[PDB]
Amino acid sequence: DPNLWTVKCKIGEERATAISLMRKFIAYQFTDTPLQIKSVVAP
Amino acid sequence: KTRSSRAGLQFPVGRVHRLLRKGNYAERVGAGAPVYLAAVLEYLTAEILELAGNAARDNKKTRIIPRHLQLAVRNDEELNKLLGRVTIAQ
Amino acid sequence: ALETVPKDLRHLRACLLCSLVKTIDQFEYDGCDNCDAYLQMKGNREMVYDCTSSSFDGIIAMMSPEDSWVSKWQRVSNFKPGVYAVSVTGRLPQGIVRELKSRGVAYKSRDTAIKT
Amino acid sequence: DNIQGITKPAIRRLARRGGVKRISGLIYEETRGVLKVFLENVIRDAVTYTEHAKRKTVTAMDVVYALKRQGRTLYGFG
Amino acid sequence: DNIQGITKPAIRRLARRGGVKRISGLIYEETRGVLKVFLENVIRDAVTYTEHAKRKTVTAMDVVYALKRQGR
Amino acid sequence: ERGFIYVHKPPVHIRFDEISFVNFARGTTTTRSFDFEIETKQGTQYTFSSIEREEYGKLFDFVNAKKLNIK
Amino acid sequence: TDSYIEVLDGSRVHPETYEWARKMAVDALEYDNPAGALEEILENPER
Amino acid sequence: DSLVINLNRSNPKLKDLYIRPNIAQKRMQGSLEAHVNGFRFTSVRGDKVDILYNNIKHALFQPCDGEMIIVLHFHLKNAIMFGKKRHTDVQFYTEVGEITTDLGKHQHMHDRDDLYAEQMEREMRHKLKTAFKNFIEKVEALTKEELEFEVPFRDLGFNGAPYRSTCLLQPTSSALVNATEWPPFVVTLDEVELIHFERVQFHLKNFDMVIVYKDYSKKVTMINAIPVASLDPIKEWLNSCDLKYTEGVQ
Amino acid sequence: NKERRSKRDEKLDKKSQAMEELKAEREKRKNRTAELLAK
Amino acid sequence: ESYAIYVYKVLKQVHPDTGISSKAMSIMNSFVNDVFERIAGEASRLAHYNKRSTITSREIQTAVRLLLPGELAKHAVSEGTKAVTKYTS
Amino acid sequence: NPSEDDYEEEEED
Amino acid sequence: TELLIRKLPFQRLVREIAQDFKTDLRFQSSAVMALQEASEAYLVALFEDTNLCAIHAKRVTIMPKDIQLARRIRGE
Amino acid sequence: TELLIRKLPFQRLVREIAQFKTDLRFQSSAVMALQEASEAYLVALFEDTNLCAIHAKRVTIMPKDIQLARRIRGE
Ligand SMILES: [Zn+2]
Repeated sequence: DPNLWTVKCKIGEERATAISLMRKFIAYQFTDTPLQIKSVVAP
Repeated sequence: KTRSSRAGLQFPVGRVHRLLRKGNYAERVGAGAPVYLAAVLEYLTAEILELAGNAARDNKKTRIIPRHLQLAVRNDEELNKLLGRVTIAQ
Repeated sequence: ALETVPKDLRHLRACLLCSLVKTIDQFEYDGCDNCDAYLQMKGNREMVYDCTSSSFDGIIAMMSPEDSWVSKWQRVSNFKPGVYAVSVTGRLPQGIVRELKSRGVAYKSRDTAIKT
Repeated sequence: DNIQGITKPAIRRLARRGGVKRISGLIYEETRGVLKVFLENVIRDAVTYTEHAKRKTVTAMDVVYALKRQGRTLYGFG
Repeated sequence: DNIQGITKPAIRRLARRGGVKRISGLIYEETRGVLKVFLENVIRDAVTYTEHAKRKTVTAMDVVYALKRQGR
Repeated sequence: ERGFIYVHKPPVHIRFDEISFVNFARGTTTTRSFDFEIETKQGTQYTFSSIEREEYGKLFDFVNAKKLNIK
Repeated sequence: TDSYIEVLDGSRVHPETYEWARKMAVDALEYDNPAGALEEILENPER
Repeated sequence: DSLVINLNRSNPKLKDLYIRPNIAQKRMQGSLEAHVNGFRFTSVRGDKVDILYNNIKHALFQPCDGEMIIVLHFHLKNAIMFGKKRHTDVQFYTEVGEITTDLGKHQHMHDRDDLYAEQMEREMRHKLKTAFKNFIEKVEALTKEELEFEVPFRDLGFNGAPYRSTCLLQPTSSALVNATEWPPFVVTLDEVELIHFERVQFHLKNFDMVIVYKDYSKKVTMINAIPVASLDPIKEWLNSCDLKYTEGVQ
Repeated sequence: NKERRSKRDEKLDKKSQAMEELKAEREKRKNRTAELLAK
Repeated sequence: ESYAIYVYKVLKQVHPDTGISSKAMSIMNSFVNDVFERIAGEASRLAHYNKRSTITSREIQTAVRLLLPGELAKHAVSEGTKAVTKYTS
Repeated sequence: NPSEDDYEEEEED
Repeated sequence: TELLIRKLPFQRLVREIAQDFKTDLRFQSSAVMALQEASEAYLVALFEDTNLCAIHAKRVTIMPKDIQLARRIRGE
Repeated sequence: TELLIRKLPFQRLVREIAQFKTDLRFQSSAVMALQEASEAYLVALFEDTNLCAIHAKRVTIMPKDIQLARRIRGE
């Protein structure tokens, strides 16, 4: 099964980071350097 | 005797059957269907003429006219619902 | 795709069947993507406000349901990639939930959260 | 053209019988256009029926059938 | 009494689907009456067709024939 | 040739370059209910409602020829 | 709401003596309506 | 005559009533009080308007059964001046309606506000009807049948266009009235000379009615656009009212 | 027959009741006016 | 041709002491033809729906009940029933 | 009116 | 009763439209009369509808927009 | 496809008004076709109402708008 990691971030910005990560993935998913991430959690 | 006399009606059962078979509304036509249609036409005509004669006697006349027909049609609620979209000359 | 990613954080709802979190404008224009033929959520805000509900929590960047423990747990492996949630409080009317089972759509409660 | 032959007083009298108390100047041209469209459709249907019957002249029966097709039966000429 | 059961929110949804930008407070009873009249006409036609077909159950085919008769 | 102009009661004029996108919203009916809304790049959205079906089909071809953002 | 309010409620006169008060008002006006006579006496007490 | 100030201590009263025409630029919420010889209307600010009983020519009560306003209409024999203008008709109404873009711009309304809202609306309508009936009965009992209110018969109404506006005229028992639509329409049947139905033919789905008053110096009242289905009913109503009706093709 | 006519029957009944109520109010008004003129 | 003779017979039978006009007779013939056509068209529709190759008394009754209003349709149905009974008798 | 031309009978079978 | 449209202009218009459709055509007197009657009836019905629209619009003067709304709501 | 009226209240109303001939079953498809027809009919009526209101220069439709629409339509 896949592993789960933690990464700090500025206090108060989680949805912004999530949407930014989603945008980066959707942008670089049809290139030679795709993102191997499965998902991210921001409770 | 003629089918009209057989049925006891006054409208022409034979002409009705011929018109039906000529218009080709169906491959065939039963024996009771034409008699029934002639009877319906006769009843409707009898009702219209009754109301027209009533209107004429009210207007004090000896001959039915389009005015009496119109008066009858617009006084009978059912005939109005039946001939709303109908037009008449003069 | 660029049509399922939420555009603006403000004014956002979520579904109860597949738990599809998007923007109100997206729900109004395109509507539910994972369940459209068996919902007719597309083409009006009325069915949107009737079925979906803004009472939901959690955001997960679902990108590989075929291979993901979160999808296997949440039961969203047969859905398209997107941004889903982990809790949605609500319930569909009787008339809206009976047709699902009549046509062949199993209605399950996505509210995995606990109460008290 | 003869479309203008429809006299202004004739259109005014039609509107009066209908129930119009005050008419505008832009009404007469519009009424003429609407009447022209209706007559064109009726004559179209009538000429179709005439070609079907292979007759050389349009008849009151063909006109009545065209009016029926439009949805405005007319008695009297039957 | 099911003419009232027809949820007014339903009428508002039907009306809001196009152009109708604002509605009055009396539109509900008026729309209900119009729906009642239309349903009465369609059901009378369908019941006539069913009695003709002898069946004791109105069918979608009978409804379609009634609608075609009315010219809908 | 290069924009829309609505007349005459409170008239409006919108050039093609000023339009951000367009939307062929479909009202209630399936006939004569095509609202041709126009949103400009400045954020103003003009709603031209009540249009016939054939008029909508022709305007669709026209807008597709002019190449405008159809949402 | 939809009931007549006895005018003597605002006065003393225990409710057990409303009939007596009405009769006294009717007799003072030297009539052959209870409430009307009462309302008239309340404004013309000299009688 | 001057308003005989209420020396009587009771005086029936009703509250919450918008007045037409407007005393000021816009409507004024106020209350009404039945005095010994008239009504006194007092706005929330203090605008006092007097309407003597003797001056009231007709008293109409249009309930909320199928309407957005419950109204009390007074057609006066003479004109009374208020708000720096003289008027012949007065109305005191209370609204029981709602106006929205469609639903409430929200949407979520289940079995805890929608049906509850309907229950509240019904209760308000019932309470207003009860209050108006109570006020009417109190005014009648106080005036000793000197001023009688009239309830219009909605079943005997018909669509008409007196001022060229489709409305539902209602015939009471001594006046053909219509108060919901402003300006009001009032025709006292005691002054009607006769009636004439014009444009009554077969190919005409609408006809006109012409009311001729006894006083020939007045202008005849013409009511246009009336569905032909409502012809025989109007004839029977006029027949009951003892009014002569004739027909005309032009 | 009557089961289907009931609708038009009830309509006619409403109309007749309305006309009768109208006639009753008119008779009341006439009687009251006569009494007032006599007194 | 036309149903003028039959219309005149019905007129003399319902009101033996009255007449009619030329325009009135024409209007009556137009009405007869129109009712015939409407009933025939409805009967053809019903027969095509039932996939039948013969219009029957049942089809005619259904057409009449679909065309004419309630009371008038019931009376016409009764008249047609009596007529077909006398015919088959 | 039903004149003599109108009193004509029908044709044979 | 009487005809509201002028017989000769109406007949000329009928002939003009008939020639526009197909030349070398001929119509019967009864046919022209029936056309005139149908046209008058149609125009009267349209005028009644336009008067209703104007009444609704709170006006007295009938307008081409009213005629257009009448034709639309009718479905022509 | 899309339905705004609740199928259960609609069916209840149909069976309550279908008392012209008591005791008659209505197939599910028949009720569905009736509901679709009713939704389309009310949709067209409201479109005509909006036209009448836009004509009257009022953005809020009122019962007289629907009344005029039905009158001109011939209902
Ligand atoms: Zn979903």
